[PDB]
Amino acid sequence: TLRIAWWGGQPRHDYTTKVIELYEKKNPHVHIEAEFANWDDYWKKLAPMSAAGQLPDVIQMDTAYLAQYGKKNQLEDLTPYTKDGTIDVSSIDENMLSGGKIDNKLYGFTLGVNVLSVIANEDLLKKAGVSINQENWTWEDYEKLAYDLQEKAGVYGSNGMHPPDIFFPYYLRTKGERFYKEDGTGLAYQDDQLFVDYFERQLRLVKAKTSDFIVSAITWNYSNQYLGFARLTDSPLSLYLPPEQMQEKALTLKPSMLFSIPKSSEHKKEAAKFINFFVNNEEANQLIKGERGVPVSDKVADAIKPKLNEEETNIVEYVETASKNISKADPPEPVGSAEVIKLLKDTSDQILYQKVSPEKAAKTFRKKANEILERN
Repeated sequence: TLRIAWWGGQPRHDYTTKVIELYEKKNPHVHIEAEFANWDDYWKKLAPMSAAGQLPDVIQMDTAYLAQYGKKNQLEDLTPYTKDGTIDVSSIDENMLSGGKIDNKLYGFTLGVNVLSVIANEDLLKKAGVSINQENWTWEDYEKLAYDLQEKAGVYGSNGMHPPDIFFPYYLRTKGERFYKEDGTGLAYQDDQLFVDYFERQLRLVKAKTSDFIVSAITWNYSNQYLGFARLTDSPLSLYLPPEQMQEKALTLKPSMLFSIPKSSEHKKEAAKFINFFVNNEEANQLIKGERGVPVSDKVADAIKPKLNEEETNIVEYVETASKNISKADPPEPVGSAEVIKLLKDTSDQILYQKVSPEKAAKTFRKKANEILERN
C-alpha cells in the first residue's frame, strides 16, 4: 500500500477521495490508504510521525512548514524525479515550483499557486462612487479609497491587511525589497523607514472610521480565498491587483500547498508517480478543478478552464494575468519563522494600540528577527 495524507475541508476530502479511486483503477497493484483532517488536527497528526520516521509516503505540505520538516534530510529531494521523467514538468514552468525549493532542492512539489489580491465588493464601490484602476494605483490611492468608502457608504474600508507577516512582506516587494533573505539567515531589507512607512499607514487606517465583514468593500487575501467570499456574498465581488505592484512586480506565484515524500518512505517511485498523476492527469484535474489553487501545468489549466464557472474562472483569469508581471516566489519560510511571525504580530499591536513610536519599534523588530534567523 501507499499512504497519502492532506488537510482541508470536506469538499476537498470528497474529490481527493475520488482522485485516489481513479488512480487505483488505473494502477490496480497500488492500494492507497488516506488520512485527512482540518488544518489544526492535521499538523497534530503529522508532527509525531515526522520525528518517529513514519510519515505517509505522500504528504501534503505547506510552505510555512517545509523548511522545518526538511530538517536533517527528513524530506526526499524531488528534483531527480523531475529529471528521470517520473514527474513530467514539460508543461510546468520553473516559476511554479521555486516556492518549494530550499538550497536548490525541491522538498515539495507545488500543487497550485495563489496570488495576493485586493478583493472588492462591486456594489459598495458603486455606492461610494469610487473605483480601482488596478494597473497602476498607488498606496496613496488605496488610503484615499478606504477613507472615501467609509464617509460615502458607512462600510469599513477594509478588513485591514492581516496579518502583517503576509502584507508587510508584500509592501516591501512593492518597494523593491524583501522580508526574508533567500538563505533564511536574516531579513533582507535594511532600511527601517520601510517598516515605519508600513506601520504608520496601518496606524492611519486603524485609527480611522474606515476600519471578516466582506459579506468592508475590500478584503486582502490570496486569490484562492475569493471562492468562499464570492459564493457567500450576494453582491458581485472582483479580484483586483493590489496597490503599487506594477513597478517592482511585487506579486508572486505562492504555492497554495505542496506534495512531499519523506526520506523514510520505501515507496518513493510510487509516491512520485502519484504526484505526477495529481499535477498532470487531465481526468484527475476535472475532479480537482482548481480547488487547490491554479494548476501548475498549462496543459492542465487549458483542460479545466471550460468547466470552471464564474467564480473559479475569475480566479484563474486573475492569476493568469498577474503571472505575467510577477517576481520570484519566496523560498519556504525559514526555520524560526514562527518566532519572527509572533514577534511581528506582537510588534504590530505595540504600534497600533500602545503608543510605541514606529521608528523605535522598527529597529527593535529588525534587531530580534535577525537574531532569531541567524541560527540559519
